[PDB]
Amino acid sequence: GGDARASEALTVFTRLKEQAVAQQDLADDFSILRFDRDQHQVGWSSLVIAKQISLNGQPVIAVRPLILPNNSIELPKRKTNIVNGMQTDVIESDIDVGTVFSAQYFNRLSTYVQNTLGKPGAKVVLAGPFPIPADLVLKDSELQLRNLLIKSVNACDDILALHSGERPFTIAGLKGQQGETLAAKVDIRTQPLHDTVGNPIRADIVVTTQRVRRNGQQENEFYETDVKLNQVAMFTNLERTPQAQTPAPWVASVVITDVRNADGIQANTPEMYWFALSNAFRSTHGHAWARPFLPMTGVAKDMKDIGALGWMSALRNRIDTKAANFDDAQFGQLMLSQVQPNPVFQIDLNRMGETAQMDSLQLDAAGGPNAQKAAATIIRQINNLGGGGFERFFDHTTQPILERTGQVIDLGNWFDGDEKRDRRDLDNLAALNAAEGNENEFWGFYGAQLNPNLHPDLRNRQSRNYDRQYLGSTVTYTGKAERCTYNAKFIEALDRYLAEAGLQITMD
Amino acid sequence: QRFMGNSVIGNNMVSGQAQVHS
Amino acid sequence: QYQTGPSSFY
Amino acid sequence: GGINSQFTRSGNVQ
Amino acid sequence: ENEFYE
Repeated sequence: GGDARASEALTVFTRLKEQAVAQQDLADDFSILRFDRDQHQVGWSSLVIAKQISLNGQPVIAVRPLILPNNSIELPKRKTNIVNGMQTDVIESDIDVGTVFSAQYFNRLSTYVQNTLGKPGAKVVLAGPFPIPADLVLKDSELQLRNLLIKSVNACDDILALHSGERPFTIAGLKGQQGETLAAKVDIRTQPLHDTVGNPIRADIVVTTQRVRRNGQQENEFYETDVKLNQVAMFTNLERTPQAQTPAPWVASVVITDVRNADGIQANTPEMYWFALSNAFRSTHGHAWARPFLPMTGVAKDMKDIGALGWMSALRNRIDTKAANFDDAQFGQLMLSQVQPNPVFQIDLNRMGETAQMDSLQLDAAGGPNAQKAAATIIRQINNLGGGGFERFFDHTTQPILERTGQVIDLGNWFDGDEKRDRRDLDNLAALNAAEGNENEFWGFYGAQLNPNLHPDLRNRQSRNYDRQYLGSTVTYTGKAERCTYNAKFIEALDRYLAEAGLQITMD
Repeated sequence: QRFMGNSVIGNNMVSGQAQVHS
Repeated sequence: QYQTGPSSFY
Repeated sequence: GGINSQFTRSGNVQ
Repeated sequence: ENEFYE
């Protein structure tokens, strides 16, 4: 009766911290502690990185817990009952990392930290949990652990500085007064992006913001000084409106997966999040959201084929791409005749990701007991970013900011033949391609996602069965995420407010 | 009861076009 | 439902 | 560039 | 109390 994935991790982290301090990379001002599950009676053991300062004589402690799930032990499952006619049955669900980190868990962690550090009445502030995925060998993953430790220290410094109170980041200071301009570059990708711990993330459209400083006969050709600010990963999905059979049958919804800053920038502040998120709306400058749909020349993975859209069209068969006659001449005609011109913007909020502190805030703003406070905080932050007077473009009193669609998305990875990929590659188009002519199977798959009648546990069961049926037997789930839809007017108001606030971005 | 589609996705759609200096 | 978690803002 | 010097969070990266 | 622990 013992746990062996905590002591080894603690030893590795202590050695890494010693090495980093030796190389003059960090400062010996933080502590690393172990949260054993055996002597605290908690679901999962965790590692906490605590850094403390003093504010007006009151000690303040910032903590960044790291959950350590283990595959050698099984947590008890959750039972639910549903009724069908005269018979009742029991469904056995599964428990994720997110449900483990509850209020009681954080309370016990804070009490333990306060007792350990010698300060019983010290204030404790969270900095954002980040679980360490299982099936990861700690012996040969030193680089990821080092980067994660550095990022955790940076996050603790960020939250401490935010609590202390510093100058907000504003776009008025981005002028540079040196005759430079900001340019935004769009990009279409096919290989998934990677997290700080190697977790793949699906990313088809990437929007970045750079600084263009070409003044004159500039020297240092082919050399750039970290001219990059933001990066947003987006991918498009198709949704079908319930109309019986001039409006196009399908409507395109764009999902935002990851928002992050440049690698060089070591600071993360709330006003940077909105500035980075404002780049999402710029993807509609030249219908760039439709670029991944066009066929590529030479290869055909047959997973993202757009010809499947003809399965439910007036003609039963599928439209055949990869043909000599087919080109961009009638690809536009197809998109005009079967896709709505305007897209929809959605975000996949995750309470355990790197940007947990904003995903939780947006989830609270979407709906709950803390609905007014979150909206007021968001409005205050947006006012702080770029001067003020946001009331002229938006009115949070009588206008929702974020809306919850009641959809839960699993987070996992499946090992393709070549390399590990992301579980979110399976979408409506992928399912339509998988089920060639069987309309009933596609309708069942679509209902397994957003059926309001079905219990969420049953929908999750059907979604887990479909993934095994289509993708393969190598699927490995890692977490949970929730999908939300932004207000249509909010995005436009934010974009117009930033544009009027002296921000000028040029591109193709 | 059988699913038929999303009757609420069509309410939120961007009407304007991205504003860039170009 | 609408389960919530700790928030540093409030 | 100047952003890092304006905030100066402890812990060098890259 | 002590949920998720046996």
